[PDB]
Amino acid sequence: PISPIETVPVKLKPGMDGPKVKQWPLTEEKIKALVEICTEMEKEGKISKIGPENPYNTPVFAIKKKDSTKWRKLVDFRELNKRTQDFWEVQLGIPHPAGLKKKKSVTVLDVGDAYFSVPLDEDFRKYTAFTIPSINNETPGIRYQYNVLPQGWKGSPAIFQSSMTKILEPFKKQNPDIVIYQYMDDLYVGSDLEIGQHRTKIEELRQHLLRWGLTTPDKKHQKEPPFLWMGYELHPDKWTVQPIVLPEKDSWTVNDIQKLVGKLNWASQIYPGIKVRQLSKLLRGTKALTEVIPLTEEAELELAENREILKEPVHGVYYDPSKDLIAEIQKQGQGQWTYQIYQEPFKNLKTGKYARMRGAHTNDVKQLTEAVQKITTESIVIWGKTPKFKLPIQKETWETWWTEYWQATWIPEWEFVNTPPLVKLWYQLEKEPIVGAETFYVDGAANRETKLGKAGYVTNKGRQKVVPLTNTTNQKTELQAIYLALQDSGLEVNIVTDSQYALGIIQAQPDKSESELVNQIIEQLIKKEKVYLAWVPAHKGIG
Amino acid sequence: SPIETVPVKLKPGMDGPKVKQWPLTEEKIKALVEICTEMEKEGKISKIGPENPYNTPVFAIKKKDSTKWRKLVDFRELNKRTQDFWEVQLGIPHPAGLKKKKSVTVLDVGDAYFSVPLDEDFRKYTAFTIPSINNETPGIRYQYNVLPQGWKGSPAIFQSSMTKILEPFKKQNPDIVIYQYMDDLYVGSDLEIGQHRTKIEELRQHLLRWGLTTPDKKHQKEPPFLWMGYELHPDKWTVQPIVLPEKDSWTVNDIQKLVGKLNWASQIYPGIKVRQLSKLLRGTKALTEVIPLTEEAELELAENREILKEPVHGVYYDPSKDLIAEIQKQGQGQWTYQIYQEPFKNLKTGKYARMRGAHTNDVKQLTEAVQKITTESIVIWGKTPKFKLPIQKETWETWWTEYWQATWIPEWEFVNTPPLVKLWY
Ligand SMILES: N#Cc1ccc(Nc2nc(N)nc(Cc3c(Cl)ccc4[nH]ccc34)n2)cc1
Repeated sequence: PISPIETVPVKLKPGMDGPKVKQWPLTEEKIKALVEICTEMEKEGKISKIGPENPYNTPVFAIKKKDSTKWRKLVDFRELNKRTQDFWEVQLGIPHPAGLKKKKSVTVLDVGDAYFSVPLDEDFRKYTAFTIPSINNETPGIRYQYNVLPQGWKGSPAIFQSSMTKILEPFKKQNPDIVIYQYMDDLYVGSDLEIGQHRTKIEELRQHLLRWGLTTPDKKHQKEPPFLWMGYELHPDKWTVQPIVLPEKDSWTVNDIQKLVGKLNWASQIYPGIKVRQLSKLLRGTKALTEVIPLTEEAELELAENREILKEPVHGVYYDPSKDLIAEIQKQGQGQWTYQIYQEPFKNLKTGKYARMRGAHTNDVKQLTEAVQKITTESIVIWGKTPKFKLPIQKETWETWWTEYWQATWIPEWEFVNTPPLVKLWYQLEKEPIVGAETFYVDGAANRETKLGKAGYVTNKGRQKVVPLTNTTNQKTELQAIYLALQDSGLEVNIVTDSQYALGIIQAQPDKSESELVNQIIEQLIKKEKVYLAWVPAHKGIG
Repeated sequence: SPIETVPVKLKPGMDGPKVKQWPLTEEKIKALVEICTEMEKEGKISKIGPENPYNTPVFAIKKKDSTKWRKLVDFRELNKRTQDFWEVQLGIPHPAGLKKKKSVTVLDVGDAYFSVPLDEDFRKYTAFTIPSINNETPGIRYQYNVLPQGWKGSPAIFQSSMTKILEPFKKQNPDIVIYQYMDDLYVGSDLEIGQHRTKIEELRQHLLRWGLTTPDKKHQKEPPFLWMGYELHPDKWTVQPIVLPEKDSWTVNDIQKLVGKLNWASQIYPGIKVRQLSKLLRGTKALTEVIPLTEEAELELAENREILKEPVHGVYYDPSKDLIAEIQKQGQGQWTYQIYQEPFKNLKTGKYARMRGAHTNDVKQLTEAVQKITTESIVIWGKTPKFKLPIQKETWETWWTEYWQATWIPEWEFVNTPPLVKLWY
């Protein structure tokens, strides 16, 4: 449909040649079924009859719509694709609705017969060769070649979108009042011109397009909102996720829990407090696809609350550059955090969650910063600027943590927001030992094979305890020991540990881990008034 | 002024870079947009189509914070994919004594390259993309038409031109060592600073009246307290804070700690036995308890304070290997750092700090201790190290640019376990 359209020169991967995949014979009904689609096709110049020895062929296959209102031509370019150069990946990133700027009118455009409107590099034309059979050797097979973009080739979407961009560009510039967004075959136009003009301007666009062989049976701006796109319900001034369904089942299998978590994560964009720890905690699937897995107790409760949340429709608003971009986070609990980003008080821009990806240890302050981190990157992609954070932490707690933290961090501008839970250090270990405090030379190992060990201790004051454990590891006992030491000690204690392992676990001052031992030790640390763990080399170290 | 291009061929079985462009602030998109628009005019870069799948990243840094930004192309991937075969087919020899000069100043000559046209074929491999906020749009795409800054093939192909422009200067002044690493010239002299400074602007203007513009016009006769001559002093490069404390009294803990540090010195200097100190701890005594000494204990201390004050050997620089640069937060704007190639075979340890307080954050610091440690590397061994940055990847990945000033980018990774390797240093 276009000589005025400039073709994008295409090439075959470095040392390869054009596809050669002979055509299987098809039903005679189809031969003409294609012959109809093809002569009216060659007629439209989209394709062209080709003479002998274009050694390259590709499979054609008349396909029934299954609604049989008419027939459809379909080519299998798999082999051509496998032989054509890479192109500039389009849509590698997709816009988030929460980042679209508040606009009045927005009208989509089903730019129809698009791939067949854009020309195709003359030279790359010879590989598009496909042959339609003539009823079992009756003739030299009706053989065609493509002059437009083959509807299923590799560089088609790209070359299309490229070409489009070039076509709009003129018009696009003759109108900074209109902004346009291309999406494959779609073309969403938006503006702030009184709806009367905007409808007059789309008329224009449309005509502009039209002069470029690009048609749009979509006149009046046919299709209306809410627009369905990449799974979003997009209304004039609001947006949301295309309704989801969390099925209720008797037995849950892996492929089942996965689409569930997927649906749940996805709804998290705008549905506040959606948790997913438990539902996933299950998926440490030694990836057995239909391995039937029984929802655990919490997973059953977790999914519950998600329903309570999901049932009730929640929407998200758009972006007004002229207003701030605020972000708030609130701790759920089992390493889970949730956040919503907003400009106004009641309607959100978007929401989301964050959880410390499985690693048996971490602190709330650490977790909160990782959260803040993810939000920052999200903000930069969506709005192009960091937001103002409102966080459940007090300058004193925060700044005291980043100062003692060995890793470097960057805390953008934030405000305190008193609204529990509260992020805080439930205990600080003593930097220098404690004078007078009974030192506990805590120790405890095990027999790697026998899975048996003992954790005990010996203090200055000649106090010695030794407890036996069955079914634990050197690691397990090393904390078992420390713990022990805390139990027996008074409210101030000095503990000498031989294991960095035990050291670090506690030194990071983790505030949690479902690892009941550390919990016990942690709970004990909070109770004391002065604790000092000090590390000393193992083997050689002491006696 | 068309010049004959110099054919660039990547190592066989190597295809061009396809790295993804980091998302940017609208601010920076805005700047890059302006900058590229201008380069497009000057004809330096050109818009490209979809038949170009390649992409190296671009950022926007603040030159010398003035009204404008500079565009910074991270050609790290395209470099490995080339310059490594152009560290060969065009190697730029490294002066093993530039580290000896009393003063080294660094001037940005990168802008020279911009005249020399880029091999018509290799261009496609340089394509970069100005991103769009919230993807509402297809990145803006350009590819280079002239030698570009950041890509090591530029100093390699300009090398010809450079050694000539500098020849009738390297004469008058035959004692100054000039080294060209990428877009920067490292001039080294043994002059009293005052003269050096002059000698440099002597050079600054030499280049200038022959074409090469060098923005190293840091300031004017007005002192608003801006930071002085990128004058490094590699004759003062040294270090021995392998400092044990010389205390009045020694407690059970003190030694304990001590006996500890001394144990990791074990793979750095397999020379110090502690049985003599450590034996003074075979007991389960208090910790706050002060306990003077033992036998060769003091000898084991005064004797260790010695071998530890005398650097190790076998520690030689292998050019085949890479330089690995570990850093660490030390607290109160202090950061210690090692440069090695094999564990505990330090080629050079060190330290950095800014002025601690109400103006500097960690990232900016890190971002600095890195450009510091880097430069040092370049000066000493003509090659940047691979930094093992103690920081969360994403955080660093968002801000590094903020305080970044070098026209180059080392290679880095992120550690998340820095042991009390912080203690020992
Ligand atoms: N800032 C900004 C900004 C962002 C987008 C537009 N243009 C625009 N706004 C809306 N509300 N809908 C549309 C159409 C549109 C749909 Cl149907 C679905 C997902 C989308 N992503 C992308 C555009 C877009 N375009 C204009 C300005």
